[PDB]
Amino acid sequence: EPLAAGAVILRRFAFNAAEQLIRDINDVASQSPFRQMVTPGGYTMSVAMTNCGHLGWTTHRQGYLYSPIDPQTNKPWPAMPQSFHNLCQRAATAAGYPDFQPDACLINRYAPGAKLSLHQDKDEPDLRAPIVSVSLGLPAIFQFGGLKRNDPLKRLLLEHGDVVVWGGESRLFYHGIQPLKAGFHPLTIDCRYNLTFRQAGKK
Ligand SMILES: O=C(O)CCC(=O)C(=O)O
Ligand SMILES: [Mn+2]
Repeated sequence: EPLAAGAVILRRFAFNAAEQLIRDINDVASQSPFRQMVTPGGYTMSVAMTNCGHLGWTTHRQGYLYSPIDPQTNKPWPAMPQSFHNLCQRAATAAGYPDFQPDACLINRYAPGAKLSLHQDKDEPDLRAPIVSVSLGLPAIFQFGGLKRNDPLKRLLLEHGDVVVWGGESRLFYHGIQPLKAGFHPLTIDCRYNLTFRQAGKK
């Protein structure tokens, strides 16, 4: 589906790769654990996060940043799993962005009730690169708007395996996730995971 200029939803695109992706999420988290962070605004996130790849995103009360080192372990974030690399390249190509080279993958874990408030991904220096966003596990309602905070929002259920890509005209569009409804999924048990691939450094 034609989500917006430069944006698409590839439904169930990652469904066959999901089992492998979740195993790799568990491997990454065994090294750099999921943690709920606090924003510079003083807001404690309900979504727990970790990262893999060259750069990882983290935040605390004094600011946020993309760094090659996990501040909790003082060790590099785990390397990008091959399954992650392969799926991201396939999805980016299917979405019309074949030259996307991510150097960062943020892994979000949503327990029941967790949400991610409406925001823009504007922390990356090079906005020419798209965002590739993978849904795994329990279903969630994704909000996708426009360039301005008050632009009308589309509300779309994202299910296990769905992939959403945005860029170009829609690169800075506002988006978010509504509180996750509780339930059971065989592969993730009681949660929704998301993989957010980005080019966060200079290229
Ligand atoms: O979980 C999602 O589908 C969205 C994640 C997201 O927007 C982000 O991490 O910036
Ligand atoms: Mn985002």
